[PDB]
Amino acid sequence: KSYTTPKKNKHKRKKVKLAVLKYYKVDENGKISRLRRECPSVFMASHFDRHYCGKCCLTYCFN
RNA sequence: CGGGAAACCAAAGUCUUUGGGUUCCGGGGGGAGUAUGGUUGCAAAGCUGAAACUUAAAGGAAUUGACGGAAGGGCACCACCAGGAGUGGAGCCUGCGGCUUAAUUUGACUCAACACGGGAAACCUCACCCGGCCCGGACACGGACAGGAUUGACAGAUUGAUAGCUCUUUCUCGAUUCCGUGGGUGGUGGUGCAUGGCCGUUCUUAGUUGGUGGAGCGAUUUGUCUGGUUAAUUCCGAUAACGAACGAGACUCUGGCAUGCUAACUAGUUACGCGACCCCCGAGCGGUCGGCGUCCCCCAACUUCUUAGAGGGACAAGUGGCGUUCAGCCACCCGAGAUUGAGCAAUAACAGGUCUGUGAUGCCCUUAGAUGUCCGGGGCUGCACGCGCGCUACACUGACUGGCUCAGCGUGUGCCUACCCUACGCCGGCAGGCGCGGGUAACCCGUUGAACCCCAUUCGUGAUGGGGAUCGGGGAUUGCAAUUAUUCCCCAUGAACGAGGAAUUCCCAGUAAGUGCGGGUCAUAAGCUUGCGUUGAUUAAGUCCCUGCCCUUUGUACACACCGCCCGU
Repeated sequence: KSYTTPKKNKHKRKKVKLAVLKYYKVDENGKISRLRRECPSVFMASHFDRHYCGKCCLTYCFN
C-alpha cells in the first residue's frame, strides 16, 4: 500500500469550456467557417500531433 | 443445671436477676524487661524499672480450602515395574529465538507453544519495507451552475508500465460532479487486562448443588457415612435425616454372527443350463472330465458371498467355589461371556487463545502526503549459533535385477466460475504428448490385479553397490512471472553416519512395530496432518517406588493459598 509522504503531486487535469474559445468563425448567416478540423459526426481536431474523439474514438495518426 | 469468643468447664457455676471475706496483678502492639538510679551477689546474674520515637493493627477459638520431605484406603502407561519400538547422536524438510536486513510482519512460551493460526507465502494471500493509480468522501450546510462546473482518451518528455500520474490542456456523463464546515462509512490498525461467541486446560478422574429437617449465635455442617463392594457418591447396607436434580450409567454411531426374512442388469450371481465359442490343452483313441482370456436374452435357479432395512442376539444366564452370605468377585461347558473403539459430557473457574474468521462489537488510532483499497518488483526462505515435531539410514533377515500374486475408506466436470477423475490406440527411454471413448458415478476409471512380504541371479564385512546430502550440465510440465534453482526426469560428484552420553516420550491385542494407499491443503503438491488396509510379537493381568489424581483422619505462623510465608550479621 502507499505509505509514504512523497508523491510530489496527485490531482486532475481540470478541463474548462468556461473560457472564450471559438470553434467556428463569426460569418454571415448561412455560412459558417471552421477554424480547426471538426466533424459533423464534433471534436477531432489536432491535439498537438494526433487526432482522437470522445463520441467516436477514431485515432488518426498519419494524415 | 449453668457459664463462655469458642475449644472447654461440677468449675472456668451460683454474673446487668451484678455486693461471702481478702491478696497480687493487666490496659493495643513494638522501644523492653533496654538505659539510668537504688539494692543483693565472690562471678554469672536476680529484685525495683522509665521516656523519646515508631505502628493500624498485633493477638485467641472455630469453619471452608490450599499445602505437607504426615500417616490410612484406591485408581491412571499424558506414571513406574517387565518389555518393544523410538527421540537426543549424522544428513536433511518445516516451526522458534538471536544475529541481519528497507522489511527479514505478527500471535503463542511446562504439560496447556515451538509440522500450532488446515501458516506447504513466486504474484495474489500480505497485515512488513521501497514507488505509482483511486476516492467505491452517504447526506446537508454555502459557492462554483450558462464564455456553464466536472468524465476521460493516444501528445512528446516523463514514468518503471502505451497510469491524458503529472507536465500538459481538449473533450464530456453534463448539474449525479468540484472546494470548506459537520458526520467517517472504510481498515489483518492498538487493547483477548472492556467484551460476545467458539475452543483449551484445572480433570478423564468422579465429583456437584439446593428444598424441608437437626446441630452451632456464627462462618459452616449433616444428607455426601462406620463397612464390604465395584471402572464409578455404582450398590447393598449403616443412619438425625427425608424426599429429589446434575455428572456416571443410561443414549447415538461403529465392529463382530445370524445358511432365517422383503429384495435386487448399476451387485453377486456362477450353483446351473453347458444354449454356445477355443486350445489335444492332459489321465482320457474320444466323450464325461479341467479350463476358459470368453457370449448371451430373460421366456433360467436364486441370495451363501455384495449392499442395507426390520429383526434377532448377552442378561452374573447355566454350574462350582469365595462372600456379613446382600452388594458382588474368581473359574468353567455354552457362545458375540457380561470386555471394540469412539461421540456425548456436570459444579466453580483461568484476567488460558483468539478483536489476524466473521456486517458481532466498545473505546482509542487513522481516513486523502490514507493505518481504505488496486498495481509493480521484491521480503516472510537470509547464517558464526542453540533449539522442538519429523523422513532417511548406518546394512547380508540387506541392496541391485527378474518372476509372482493379494486390500479397504473415500474421491472425480460448468458452482456467485474455470477446470475434474481416466481407461484404450499410436509418438517418446523416461519425465511427457496427440486423436480420442466413457463418468454428476454399485454403471467406464476400478473384479481398484499397491507395497514390505513369496521364489531365483549379483554383490561378500570392505564408507562396499549401505547412505543418498552437495554441486555442474542437460529434458519436459502447470502458470501473467520459476532467477534466491515450483515440481518431475537424465547423466554425473558420492560427503556426514559403524546402532548413538546425560536425559526422555509412546504403547499392553489385530494394539506395538513395517510397508503401501486415500482425504486435506492443491492452477504447480507433499518428508505434514486427517483416515484405510495389509504383515504381524516379545512383556505384563500389578504396585504405589518416581511424576501426578479422588475420598477420609490429623497439622499450619499459608489465603494473588509452598511458585507460600519468614529469620539475623
